[PDB]
Amino acid sequence: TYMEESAQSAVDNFGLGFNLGNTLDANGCGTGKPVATYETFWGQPETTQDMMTFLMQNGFNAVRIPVTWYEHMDAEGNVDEAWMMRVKAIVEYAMNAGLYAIVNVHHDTAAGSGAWIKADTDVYAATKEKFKKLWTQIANALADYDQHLLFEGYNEMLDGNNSWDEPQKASGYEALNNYAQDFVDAVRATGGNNATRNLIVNTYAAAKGENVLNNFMLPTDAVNNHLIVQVHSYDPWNFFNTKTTWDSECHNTLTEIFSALSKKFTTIPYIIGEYGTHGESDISVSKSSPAEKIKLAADQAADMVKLAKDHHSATFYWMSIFDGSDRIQPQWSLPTVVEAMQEAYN
Ligand SMILES: [Cl-]
Ligand SMILES: [Cl-]
Repeated sequence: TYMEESAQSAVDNFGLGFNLGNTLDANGCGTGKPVATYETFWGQPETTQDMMTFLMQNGFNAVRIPVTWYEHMDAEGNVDEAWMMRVKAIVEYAMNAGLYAIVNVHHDTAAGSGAWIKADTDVYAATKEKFKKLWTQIANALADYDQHLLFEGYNEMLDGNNSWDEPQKASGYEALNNYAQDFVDAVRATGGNNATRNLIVNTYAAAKGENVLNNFMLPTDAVNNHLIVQVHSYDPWNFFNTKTTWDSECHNTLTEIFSALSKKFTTIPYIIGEYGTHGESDISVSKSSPAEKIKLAADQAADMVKLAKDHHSATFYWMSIFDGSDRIQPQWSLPTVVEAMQEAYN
């Protein structure tokens, strides 16, 4: 049964969150392949119920399910039924486990080949109807899930030149703000639970610099208290490769981020939809990293979780804690990092 709740209530209920990354977001094998070929294309195992149950039973209350859609769409924007059903099945895994879950539109944005949703006004005009048709299908397919399911309009939207800090042309912000409005409109128009479902809109690049925040326009919504803003944080950039310990500079970098976000977003909750050690060339921690580097990961994660809790926000770990073959056991890949998070939250 759907029991409507405010966006802040949702965020406060997320607790510790996890990104099922490089899974349904994996892409590049082309169109018309078996569903499993996409899901395993970047080396992750096919997702199972036991994985979601493992998350809930081990101190997590929310999962973000990145999904990349373009190779599953025909020329008319119709989503292959088999793909939609697999997205539906993984959502249902999360629902059953009791988790909150977020479904998004992922590598349809940003710097990968095939990205088609861009902070560019020509691109917006050419793709807006396809974007609204995509969201209509997603909203209709996922309409009957309860308030534990949220939709996220788009991941890391960049301009045509893949600029990571801010768009080169200020007009790029118009495109982003218009897509955000279209996402909300398309979802709300389907009615039912989607009339009041909590929805998440992201900033340019999921960044949080001064210009990016100043030029973000929250969509107008016919109902109140049902929008969340999302940013990502791997700050200080490349620390995993340049820092020995999660030090004062690192900590001050994060406190300043939360202070900036709380100051900006006074009428809506925000979330840290991704964070982790991923830096230059996506180099990141693994369970074969030196003990000291694993401690660095643990310390970043403890800080992030506590600061987010203090700021009435919530966070989702990008991948590293529950990865590859460890998912099928299931077991943590990085239990010392998870332990640092659980004890920071508690
Ligand atoms: Cl590619
Ligand atoms: Cl990334």
